[PDB]
Amino acid sequence: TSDLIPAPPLSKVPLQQNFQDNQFQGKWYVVGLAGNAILREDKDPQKMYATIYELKEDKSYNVTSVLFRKKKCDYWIRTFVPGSQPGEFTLGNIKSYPGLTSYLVRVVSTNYNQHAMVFFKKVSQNREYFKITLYGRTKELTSELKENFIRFSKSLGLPENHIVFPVPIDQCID
Ligand SMILES: COC(=O)[C@H](COC=O)NC(=O)c1cccc(O)c1O
Ligand SMILES: [Pu+4]
Repeated sequence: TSDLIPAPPLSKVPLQQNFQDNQFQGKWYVVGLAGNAILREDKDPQKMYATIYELKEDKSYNVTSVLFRKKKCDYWIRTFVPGSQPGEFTLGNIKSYPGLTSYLVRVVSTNYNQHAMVFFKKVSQNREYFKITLYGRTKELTSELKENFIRFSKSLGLPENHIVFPVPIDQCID
């Protein structure tokens, strides 16, 4: 049993015009995170983590997320393969994730050198999940950018308790 806010139609999710794959590379901090399986937890608030994008020769990204958990740095590695238009991706080797039948990434907006918003949708054990990340090249972003992220998240049907701003840390992600 679970109950989820439905994924929005893709028509409600903009795509960054003229996406530049080379400029999107490098480290991004997760300054904001929202989704139908994301919940604000005041007892142990979510810690900031980072995601590093590297273009391979074949123009897919190697994507590495690094998180501080149980006193250690944990690394999650995957491959984003260019999809139907620039700024969209599917997940490489999807078969090695049990139960995962669908995975889509769309870069919603970015100026490359400070901030981005990225939309993700997956189907896992037949359940449809989605999330939006607010990425920063630094660990803080302006109020304006955070409010825009909240506005965008709500437009996709998410209430405030499904929107979190992970707390900056120094372990692992420096
Ligand atoms: C069982 O709960 C989950 O499935 C987790 C929740 O935490 C996400 O960081 N993932 C997602 O909700 C999710 C959604 C879209 C794309 C992804 O890669 C995700 O991990
Ligand atoms: Pu995931």
